[PDB]
Amino acid sequence: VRYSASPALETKCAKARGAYLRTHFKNSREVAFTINGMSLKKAFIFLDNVKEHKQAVPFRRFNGGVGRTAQGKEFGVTQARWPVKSVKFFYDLLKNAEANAEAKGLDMDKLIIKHVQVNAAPKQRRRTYRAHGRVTAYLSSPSHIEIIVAEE
Amino acid sequence: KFEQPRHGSLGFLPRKRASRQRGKVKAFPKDDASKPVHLTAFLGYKAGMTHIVRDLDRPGSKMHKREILEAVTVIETPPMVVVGVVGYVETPRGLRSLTTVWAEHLSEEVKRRFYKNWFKSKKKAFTKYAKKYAESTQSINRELERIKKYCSVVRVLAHTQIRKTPLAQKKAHLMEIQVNGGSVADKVEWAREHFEKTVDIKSTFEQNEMIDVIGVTRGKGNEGTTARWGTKRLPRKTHRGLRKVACIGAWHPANVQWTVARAGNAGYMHRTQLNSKIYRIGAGDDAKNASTDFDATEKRITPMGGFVRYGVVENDFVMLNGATPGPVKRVLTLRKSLLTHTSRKALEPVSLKWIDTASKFGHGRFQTPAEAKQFLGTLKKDVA
Amino acid sequence: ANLRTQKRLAASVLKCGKRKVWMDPNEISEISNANSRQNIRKLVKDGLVIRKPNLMHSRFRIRK
Amino acid sequence: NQVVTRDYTIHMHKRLYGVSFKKRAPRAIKEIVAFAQKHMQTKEVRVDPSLNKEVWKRGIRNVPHRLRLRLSRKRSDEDDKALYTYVQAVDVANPKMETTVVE
RNA sequence: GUAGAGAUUCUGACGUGCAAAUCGAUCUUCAAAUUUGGGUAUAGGGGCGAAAGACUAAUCGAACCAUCUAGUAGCUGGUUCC
RNA sequence: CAGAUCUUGGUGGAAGUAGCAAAUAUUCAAAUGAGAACUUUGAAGACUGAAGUGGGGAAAGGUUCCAUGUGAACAGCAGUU
Ligand SMILES: [Mg+2]
Ligand SMILES: [Mg+2]
Ligand SMILES: [Mg+2]
Ligand SMILES: [Mg+2]
Ligand SMILES: [Mg+2]
Ligand SMILES: [Mg+2]
Ligand SMILES: [Mg+2]
Ligand SMILES: [Mg+2]
Ligand SMILES: [Mg+2]
Ligand SMILES: [Mg+2]
Ligand SMILES: [Mg+2]
Ligand SMILES: [Mg+2]
Ligand SMILES: [Mg+2]
Ligand SMILES: [Mg+2]
Ligand SMILES: [Mg+2]
Repeated sequence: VRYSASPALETKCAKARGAYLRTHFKNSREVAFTINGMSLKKAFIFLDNVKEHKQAVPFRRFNGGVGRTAQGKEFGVTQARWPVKSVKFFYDLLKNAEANAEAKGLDMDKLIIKHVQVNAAPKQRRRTYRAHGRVTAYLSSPSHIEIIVAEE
Repeated sequence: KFEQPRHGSLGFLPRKRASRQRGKVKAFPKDDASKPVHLTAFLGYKAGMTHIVRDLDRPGSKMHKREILEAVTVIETPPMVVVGVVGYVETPRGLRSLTTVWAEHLSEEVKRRFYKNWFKSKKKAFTKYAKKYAESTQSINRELERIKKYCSVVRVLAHTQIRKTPLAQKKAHLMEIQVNGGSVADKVEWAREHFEKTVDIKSTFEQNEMIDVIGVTRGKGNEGTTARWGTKRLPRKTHRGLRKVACIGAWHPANVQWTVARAGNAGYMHRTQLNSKIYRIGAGDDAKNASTDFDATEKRITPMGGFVRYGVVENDFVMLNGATPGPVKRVLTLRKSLLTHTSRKALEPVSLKWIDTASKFGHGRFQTPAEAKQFLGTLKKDVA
Repeated sequence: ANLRTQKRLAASVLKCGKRKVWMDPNEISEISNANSRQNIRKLVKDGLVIRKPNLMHSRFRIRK
Repeated sequence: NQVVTRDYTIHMHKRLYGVSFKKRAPRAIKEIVAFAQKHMQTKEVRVDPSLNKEVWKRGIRNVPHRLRLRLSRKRSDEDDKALYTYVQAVDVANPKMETTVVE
């Protein structure tokens, strides 16, 4: 497997990825865009706060119809949400990257999220039944997620 | 065909939420230099409504020398404190504020107006300005002198003593009150002398005076065209609802016109209501606030059980006839009239015969605690 | 533990509805090991499984 | 010091004042938990099943206007740095009482 | 008037439906020219019809399947580099 | 080959939108578990109310029955079932 980027010293970075993860691609993109560039420890704090509805993930691109909240203010937006299912996958991937960095002996105090990317995985297909005996798609939009953390 | 007037006034547009709560004086009365120096506006708090009985003095009327019952609105008006002065220069682009001069000391309630969290702040609001006042007392006098030389319009900065009301809000309301009267120099001198001083309601307005009331109306949320604009209810048979307008426009203009009724915000709007008559300027220091020359019973202007959702009115008050914008406890701006009044209705002296002080929390039948005790005798709790 | 089977077997052994079977909540471990109608019968003899009484329906007011 | 037990009267009537009838008893349970969370500052609140019985004694719509409650703040069986409140009912003749500390 | 059998009105709900005909209320009939299971007979210019051109497997002023058949079209659409 | 409401396949914007609201209704504690609004046990509150949401059959299905396990897919939310 190849990560989409190498924006760090190979010897001073760690990697984690997840493939075919059954969580919404659009929500995951918004989470990734928000935690990218954060320090690893603060990313964990922010993700836990989103779980508690103390902070929110701003929805910037896939925002059609998203509701308004005073928790978007800190990011200068009005549309934000708390996609906890996507949060959990990122929390587990961040934990994996941390353990990978602990295995390479990096200084676990300057670790920064240097790269995070969500790609749309192959869709999984279900059916839904519509009026007048019709059948239409009921697809899932799983995601591929990769994370690179590095010393600042 | 089958004509009818349009629903609602195009003069009250857009029907958005007001951008303010306080109530803004859009136009002060024309200044007369021949009169003495006086204030043109005051801030109060809507305590509640009651009703009075008075003898009508209106020759030519069927109710002349007969008793009439009238609803009135009670506004609690403790004295305001003058804390500053603003001078305005007349320019070809309108009035412009030249400079603002503040009192040496400001109380806490007015300084809370400059903060969103006064408690968590360092309370550094006029601390450096205050030190300037007591260093040489020369930049203050220079700023005042510049208002005298320039500045055809002078307004004092005055704030309410909201802590004297039963309101939970501690942050005072602050407004510019134009000083009308003789000469710009006398306006500035009057203003400087009143720094940190109280101006009370009876020095601004008088009995029988016709004034205007400005406030923001009761919030209503959204409303459909039936209640927002008064459109006719569509028939019971109407598929997809009947509380709407049937046709919101023609072909060509291929656009919805701004004059068509639409669902939207129906309340919390800025309004200045004209010609409220002062029926009484009560005094907070006297125990016969609600007594008359015909009802000698010593009672104050608070119904039994207290004003609903307000409390006890212990300060000065005004007893305007009729209704005012806004709910109980909203701050209301009282303004001097821009009009001249010579009608018999406006000029008639008002002398109340009786002021109701029964409970407004129900069908209250006793004006005073003593009247209740006498009518009922003694109860199980009263004996022991 | 999943006592669905024992609840069904106890109803058969006690000759009552499943709604009348009481299984001791403090003896989950012992009850879950039964698996047999003979084992259920031992639970009934030991008081771990009982048949609850019929819901009250009194004729007093009706007779009055 | 941390371990403390007090008796409270909760004015349930004003907390259920406009509530859909099907939601009144379940809402009363949530209100009691929030009440204990506020008084004892414990995130974890446990309701005695006997107290659940008292709340539901008159069915889903007619919760008592007042309830006398015993809140006990105890140490959990997890790490002993976790405090939780256990809420029980108190049988009293008239629930119109003040908060009283239970020794 | 209930079960059962129907289907008048709301021109109600729904009308990318719970549903290619349903849901609610209302209404018709309710001991007979009654309702109905299973067995059995009638088959396409044929059947069957207390008759609406109805019904004959979501198909009816002539079913469905394959073939004749790449049916014919003075008509519509398209017709690929410099 | 740019077209034929062209053919077959793939994939978009609409969109994290429409929506997932009939059939009265759930709650507390415990156990199990990485994880419990949905599993199991106890307690409470309710419903079908014998022309039943009860107990059997005919037709039709065909192993769906039972026990022990599992929990990817499916059970339009969840899953230790
Ligand atoms: Mg896009
Ligand atoms: Mg919407
Ligand atoms: Mg559907
Ligand atoms: Mg209609
Ligand atoms: Mg009243
Ligand atoms: Mg219709
Ligand atoms: Mg050809
Ligand atoms: Mg052909
Ligand atoms: Mg092509
Ligand atoms: Mg072409
Ligand atoms: Mg095409
Ligand atoms: Mg939606
Ligand atoms: Mg019923
Ligand atoms: Mg019943
Ligand atoms: Mg059976």
